[PDB]
Amino acid sequence: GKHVLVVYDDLSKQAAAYRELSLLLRRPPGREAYPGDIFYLHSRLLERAAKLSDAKGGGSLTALPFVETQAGDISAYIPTNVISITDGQIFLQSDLFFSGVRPAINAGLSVSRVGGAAQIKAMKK
Amino acid sequence: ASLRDIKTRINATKKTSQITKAMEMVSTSKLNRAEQNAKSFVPYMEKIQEVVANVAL
Repeated sequence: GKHVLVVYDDLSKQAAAYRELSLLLRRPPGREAYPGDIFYLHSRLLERAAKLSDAKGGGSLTALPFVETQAGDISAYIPTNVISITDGQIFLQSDLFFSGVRPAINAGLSVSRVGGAAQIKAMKK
Repeated sequence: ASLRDIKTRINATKKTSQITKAMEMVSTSKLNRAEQNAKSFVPYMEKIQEVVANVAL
């Protein structure tokens, strides 16, 4: 019945460690030398975060995974895998960071499929 | 950089180049008529100068 907030400081390093293990155990490598089930890893990790109905109690757990992009190339394998699993995305840009926007949230690209329903009545206006 | 970035950059530069070429063409066209308008106006000022160089007294 408690409420828990979980932050994974980086998932790219976890993916790299899994790649190392799979290559050492001699599993066949896919694109970028990753194993095939790298999506099944992150998906089954993230799917354990949810909100429980009153039948199971008012428990809730939210997750904030982190992904680091190389030179802003979002089309990379791990970023594209992670972006298609979570409910929303926040894009932070060094370009906005240096221009003077201290919290560098790119509002154009950042989305939230659960927004509105989460915000309070005053803020929704 | 990424292939998509480079290709999009190339296409943007291409479209800007084409628009600038069209602008050059229309500017030259407008010159083609401004020049003849100036030439046609020249004789009027020629006449006014001819008249002025008698009224001085």
